[PDB]
Amino acid sequence: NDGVSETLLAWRHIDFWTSEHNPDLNATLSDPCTQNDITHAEEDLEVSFPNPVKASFKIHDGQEDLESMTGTSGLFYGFQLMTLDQVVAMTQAWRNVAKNLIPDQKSIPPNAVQPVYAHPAWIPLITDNAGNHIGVDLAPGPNGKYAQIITFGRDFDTKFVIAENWGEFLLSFANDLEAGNWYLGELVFRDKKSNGPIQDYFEVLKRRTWIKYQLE
Amino acid sequence: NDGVSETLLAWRHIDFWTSEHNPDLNATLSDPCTQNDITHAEEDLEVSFPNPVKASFKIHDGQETSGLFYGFQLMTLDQVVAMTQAWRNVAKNLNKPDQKSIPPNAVQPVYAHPAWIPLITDNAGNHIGVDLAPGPNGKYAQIITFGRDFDTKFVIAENWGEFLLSFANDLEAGNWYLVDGELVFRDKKSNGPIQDYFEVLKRRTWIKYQLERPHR
Repeated sequence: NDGVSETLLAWRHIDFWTSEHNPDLNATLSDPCTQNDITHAEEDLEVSFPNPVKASFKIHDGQEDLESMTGTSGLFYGFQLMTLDQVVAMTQAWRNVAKNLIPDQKSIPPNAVQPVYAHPAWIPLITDNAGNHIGVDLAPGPNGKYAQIITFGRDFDTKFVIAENWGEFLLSFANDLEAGNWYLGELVFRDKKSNGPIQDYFEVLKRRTWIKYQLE
Repeated sequence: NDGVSETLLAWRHIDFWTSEHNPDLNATLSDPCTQNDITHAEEDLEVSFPNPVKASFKIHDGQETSGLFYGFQLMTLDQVVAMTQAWRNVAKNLNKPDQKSIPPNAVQPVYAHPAWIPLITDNAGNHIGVDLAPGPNGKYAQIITFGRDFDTKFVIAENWGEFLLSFANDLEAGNWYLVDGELVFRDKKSNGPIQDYFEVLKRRTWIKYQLERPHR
């Protein structure tokens, strides 16, 4: 019960959705990582990927738009799914930061995520290419869960748990797409049923995390 | 490089030492765990034991007890499972005195964490154990002190193997007194008095942190 099912189901919906509504974006989804790619990454980082994360990699090794010039277009409402290469390189980058070590580091829910700027076991899987990430937390706080999905990086003094595992994360993104929570071209988020304004996907995830903690 | 060698060598020294100098103590060292036992414990706790810890358990499933580690008892697998569950409930009660770490940021600054697996007890609420959720300047499966009188937590070894070996070296160095008797620690070379082994471990951690400080 790791979220492997959810990862596979999610990718089926996202593969279909992009092909129907945004072929240019579909085309950026890379071919599978092989087991060797993954094993080499696990040996470099001395880390064991959670099963739903490996499952996701064996469907797409991130996103890539070589012939573009305007920048790669992020799948998650502008934020880019990182290649395994980028994952390895960025994790190492963050480890350096962690060795080298302003404001108060906090967590929502409280005590779910370590109250620190950088941790070696925070594996970035998505980037805004501006220092911020979604990824997987392999060293939770005392009221967190192993391999929970968190926001972290340069503008996340407060870290948010946005999903129990990578599978649930992928699935909730796919549900946003199927509900029509988007506009376009480049993909952005809007709440369709409320006729809401365009919103940054991080702000959406943060509001949802805050709501869900409060009533629970 | 996990510390398995060290745990096997350590148990050889401790098995032979107790049979020579305290047979009553030797007699308390239980038979090996079986792999199923460990597998069931892992399933119960949803945790993967480090290799040197599993190796230790496949030599002695704890103690039947006057405590092996200068009065502190090696826990049976069942005691490990039950005590981890106990600390886990405490951690749930606390999501409804300043916690610190030496070295700083090596151990999460909290009273209780689900991923702190106790392996030794003073039978008074304190433990040595393995930390499967280190702070940012900690190491996975580092060995820590924690418990009711450990507002400050100490990293006392890199892995369970190195911990067992440093205990075996204390024995071989003659750093012991018997009060048949009960085993307590004294520094032989200094002709010092009897000391609580935890005060010794803490002191050693503090010394080693200070001497390594200069290097960057």
